[PDB]
Amino acid sequence: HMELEGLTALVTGGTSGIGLESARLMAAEGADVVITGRDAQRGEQAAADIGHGARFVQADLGDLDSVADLAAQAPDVDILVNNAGIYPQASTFDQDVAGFQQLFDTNVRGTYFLVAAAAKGMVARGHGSIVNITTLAAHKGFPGTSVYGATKAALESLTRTWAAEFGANGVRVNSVSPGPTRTPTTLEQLGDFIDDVAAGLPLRRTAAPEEIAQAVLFLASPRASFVTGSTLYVDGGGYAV
Amino acid sequence: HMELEGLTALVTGGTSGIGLESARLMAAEGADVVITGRDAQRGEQAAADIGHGARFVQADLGDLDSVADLAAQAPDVDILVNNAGIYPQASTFDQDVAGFQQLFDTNVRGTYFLVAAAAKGMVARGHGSIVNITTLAAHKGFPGTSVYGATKAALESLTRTWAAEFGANGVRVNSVSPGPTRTPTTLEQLGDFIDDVAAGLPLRRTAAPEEIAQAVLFLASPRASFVTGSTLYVDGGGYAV
Amino acid sequence: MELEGLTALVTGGTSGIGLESARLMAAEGADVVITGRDAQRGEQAAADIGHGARFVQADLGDLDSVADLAAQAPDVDILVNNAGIYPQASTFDQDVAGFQQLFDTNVRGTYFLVAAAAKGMVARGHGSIVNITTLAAHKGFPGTSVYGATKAALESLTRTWAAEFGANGVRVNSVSPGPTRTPTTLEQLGDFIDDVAAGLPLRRTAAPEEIAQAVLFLASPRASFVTGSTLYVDGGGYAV
Amino acid sequence: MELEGLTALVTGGTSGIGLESARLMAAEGADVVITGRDAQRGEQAAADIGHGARFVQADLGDLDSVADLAAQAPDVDILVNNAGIYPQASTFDQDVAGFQQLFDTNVRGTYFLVAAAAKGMVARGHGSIVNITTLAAHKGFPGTSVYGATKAALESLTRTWAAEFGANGVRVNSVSPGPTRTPTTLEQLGDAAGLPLRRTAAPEEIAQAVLFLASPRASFVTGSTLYVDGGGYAV
Ligand SMILES: NC(=O)c1ccc[n+]([C@@H]2O[C@H](COP(=O)([O-])OP(=O)(O)OC[C@H]3O[C@@H](n4cnc5c(N)ncnc54)[C@H](OP(=O)(O)O)[C@@H]3O)[C@@H](O)[C@H]2O)c1
Ligand SMILES: NC(=O)c1ccc[n+]([C@@H]2O[C@H](COP(=O)([O-])OP(=O)(O)OC[C@H]3O[C@@H](n4cnc5c(N)ncnc54)[C@H](OP(=O)(O)O)[C@@H]3O)[C@@H](O)[C@H]2O)c1
Ligand SMILES: NC(=O)c1ccc[n+]([C@@H]2O[C@H](COP(=O)([O-])OP(=O)(O)OC[C@H]3O[C@@H](n4cnc5c(N)ncnc54)[C@H](OP(=O)(O)O)[C@@H]3O)[C@@H](O)[C@H]2O)c1
Ligand SMILES: NC(=O)c1ccc[n+]([C@@H]2O[C@H](COP(=O)([O-])OP(=O)(O)OC[C@H]3O[C@@H](n4cnc5c(N)ncnc54)[C@H](OP(=O)(O)O)[C@@H]3O)[C@@H](O)[C@H]2O)c1
Repeated sequence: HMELEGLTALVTGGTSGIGLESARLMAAEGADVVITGRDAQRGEQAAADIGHGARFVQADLGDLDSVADLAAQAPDVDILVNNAGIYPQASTFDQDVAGFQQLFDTNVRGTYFLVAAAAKGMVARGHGSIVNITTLAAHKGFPGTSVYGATKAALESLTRTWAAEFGANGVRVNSVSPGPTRTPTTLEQLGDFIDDVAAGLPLRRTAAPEEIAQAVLFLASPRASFVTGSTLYVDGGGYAV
Repeated sequence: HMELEGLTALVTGGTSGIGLESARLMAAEGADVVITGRDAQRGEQAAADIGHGARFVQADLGDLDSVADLAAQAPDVDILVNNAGIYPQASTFDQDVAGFQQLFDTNVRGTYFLVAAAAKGMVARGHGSIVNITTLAAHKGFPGTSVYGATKAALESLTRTWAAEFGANGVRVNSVSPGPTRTPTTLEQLGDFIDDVAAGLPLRRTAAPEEIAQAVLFLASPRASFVTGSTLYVDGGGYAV
Repeated sequence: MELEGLTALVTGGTSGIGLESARLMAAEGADVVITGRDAQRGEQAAADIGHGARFVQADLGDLDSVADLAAQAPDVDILVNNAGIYPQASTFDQDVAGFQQLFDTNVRGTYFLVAAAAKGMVARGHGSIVNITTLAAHKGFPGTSVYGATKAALESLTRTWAAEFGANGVRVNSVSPGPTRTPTTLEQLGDFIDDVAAGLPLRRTAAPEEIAQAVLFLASPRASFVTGSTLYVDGGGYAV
Repeated sequence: MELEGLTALVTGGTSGIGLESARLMAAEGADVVITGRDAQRGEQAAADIGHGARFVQADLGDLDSVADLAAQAPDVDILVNNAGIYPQASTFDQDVAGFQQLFDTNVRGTYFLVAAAAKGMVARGHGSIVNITTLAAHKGFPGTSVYGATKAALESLTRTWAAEFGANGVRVNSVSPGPTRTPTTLEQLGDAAGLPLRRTAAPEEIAQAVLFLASPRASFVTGSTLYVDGGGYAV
């Protein structure tokens, strides 16, 4: 239980759901974990549940000054899990401009400029692993998810460009594309949606967040030392059908 | 013999390059063609050279008020070609915030809300065809194209979602993903870049803009009556290698 | 007449998607050769098409027949690899003999016909090769395991051939169709294509003429910069 | 401890990627059965692996040998379809006999081994199948036409099998490796530079991907391709 000993791991949106479980797995493997989120009360609680010296830093990925402060507060990261993200739904005809801009500001812009800062240090040191959390709706057309799927699709392309830009200096970049997963947000907002998506999956069920974190752990760890530029689908068969 | 006789088409960025050749092919096929651009002088010259009653409407895809006024001036369209776009290059470490936001405003946001307006009439009438121009860098990792490829990969996802949302009402949606093409902008800005990309293509050459336009015409026309939600790669084999 | 002066060979050109592809190309001025196993159906198909289209009898599952076909039509500019069978069975039900027949017909016959015909294209410096695949080679449909695999092998062959022949100007592409109303899909698989169509954004099956239009495009000079790619003609099947 | 109580069958487990995959699983508590044609290397590989691992001789090109193999291990929880060959020749140079052997070995033998082993997995309601493919099945590399076609067929089978068996809890996935320093590859290549990582892989690096997909860690991963190729597919 020491495969990540000596590595610092930053997990955006790591105070709930898939981010919480990914930070838990990496702390248990000996990494020094930093998690971020907006709600300070819930972030400090999440860092205690995780234990192993995990610490919380408040940051809003939608504000670029906050992103730059986060990068300043963790200038030595070996594992970056870009997990923070929102996914409100609306048909194209119902979608508003302000919601469009917040989705791109949060899901794309904040992750882009955090990577620009953190990867520079990884490239200097000659080692690092970056994992971007995407979505099945970025690979198939589900009505109501045009904007959300478009943000994660841009992340899929960034995974490829970044892997080619940083690979010469030993830095790996990959995506984890999850299917419908039971998290507090999906339970509150999209309770029937995830169940409807699940009826069309081969495994015919939704995922526990731990099952998604297991794929994040693999790609972050040195077990995936030859894995870069790729997408790891964790969707119970959704992309296959 | 004019297969598009009776239809109205709107080509964004149709005053030079791939867009101008797509408009010329459609106007020759008997469609009533509207072309848009930012510079009014070169717009009127383009409309004049195209002939066949083609008209110009000035619009800036980056300004949403301008996009709204464009939708008003061309309300009922049967063919929409989303071709307008920009592609400046920079490494992820050199990329600036202003340039990031302009690339997404022009390539993604403007097309999104033009479609939201144009597709409403296509759905009500029960027929229509939308063609989105993407890029090879959205499917393979090219250093220096992180943002640009990310904007076009968002558009690839929108093609899938939109085809699922508008399909029941007869509206088709597809992408054309071009390889390196000789245009006014690539010959003045990316002269050595396109030949470098051409060297690793199975066809070992760059394309004329008309060669890209033939794919756009096919997808816009009743010949492609069963084609929707897909990408047509016109790239000399780049995606295959 | 876009295809004037060009010779086109269509395997399985006596019925269904192949028949309509040959009809389109003949109407474009091409000298079309259609092939099939049944001599009566072939002669009737050539008359139905017109335009000097001629029939040549061959069995793609027999390599001697394949070699005999390439000898009767040595100089082809357009080759449409359309002949194929698609019987359905779950993996637990699938028999050995049907497995071998599916690969013999759908893969081996096309491979060595391409090896023969593409030699002349490469030496002449031009040509277009269109391989007919299937949606089941891209998504998992129960009961189509062997069929999808043969067409997936064909998809990969498109990429390898595009790279090997592209230096000499020869293009290679795949057409991946959705459920199409041919006499075979109506006799057998009658309700399967309906179930598939209900899950497509267009919510319908295709007429064979609609698949043929994609074959015509990739085969013609209009697609001069298109090689190594898959053109999906499936009502949105791949996107959902 | 993670694979304790499970039985894993690795075809081509006496060398290269297969040997390292079977090694990782045995060291995780699985009862490992490896298979190959050569009996002397097979018994050595079984002793090399240790942990009670055993060797069963079989030729994937002979369906009677494949049937005998399945009957000697009817209770497999993990199946790694790793045996394969990859000779090269341009399309114009490819011979009929070599074409048929490539499909007989890489596709037919795997297909009917799966048809037997998946029955027990479906009955029990759990199991994991891992098919080893190749980058050449997704990109066009001159000289790999037949080899890549056989692996592309496996890629499609992964999806169909995921749909057919997933209705009863059985997962099926592909592992697509890049260039790897196995004994066959070192002899065939003699004297990679286009990959983002700019190096070839050690066999153990491919085996780690096999292990993850085979283990309960990947409990929600099915029908997918895991690319372990130094960035080849992305470029
Ligand atoms: N079904 C699924 O759950 C599913 C499926 C596919 C993909 N995904 C992807 O998986 C990722 C995580 O999913 P999830 O269900 O675990 O989400 P979640 O439970 O709602 O948690 C999201 C995390 O992101 C943080 N966050 C949200 N907006 C932020 C902002 N503007 N700045 C900084 N942090 C912000 C939240 O912290 P605060 O509450 O303090 O703001 C929270 O810690 C997302 O990117 C999602 O797109 C999820
Ligand atoms: N090698 C290639 O050329 C290549 C390869 C792959 C993909 N593509 C894609 O193909 C499309 C066209 O490429 P191209 O080379 O033909 O471009 P181009 O020659 O430079 O022409 C661009 C057109 O878009 C218009 N435009 C630019 N910015 C605009 C804005 N903010 N608002 C409204 N109109 C705007 C321009 O009008 P004004 O001149 O008046 O500003 C012009 O008519 C682009 O979307 C590009 O991403 C090109
Ligand atoms: N729904 C669909 O129809 C659909 C969907 C996706 C893909 N496809 C693919 O599209 C292609 C054509 O489909 P289709 O429905 O139009 O087929 P079809 O109507 O049943 O006709 C098949 C053609 O192939 C010939 N053929 C069959 N076996 C042959 C052999 N061993 N050697 C030589 N010729 C042979 C037949 O002629 P003879 O009978 O006289 O031998 C016939 O001309 C097939 O490759 C199929 O896999 C079809
Ligand atoms: N660079 C790479 O090495 C590379 C790259 C991409 C994909 N792959 C894939 O990875 C897999 C393993 O690669 P590898 O380099 O480790 O191969 P390898 O070292 O040559 O070992 C192949 C194994 O398959 C067995 N085998 C061969 N033919 C057989 C047959 N007819 N029946 C039964 N067993 C048979 C061999 O046993 P015997 O010696 O006793 O016959 C041996 O154990 C292959 O499927 C290959 O396609 C490899």
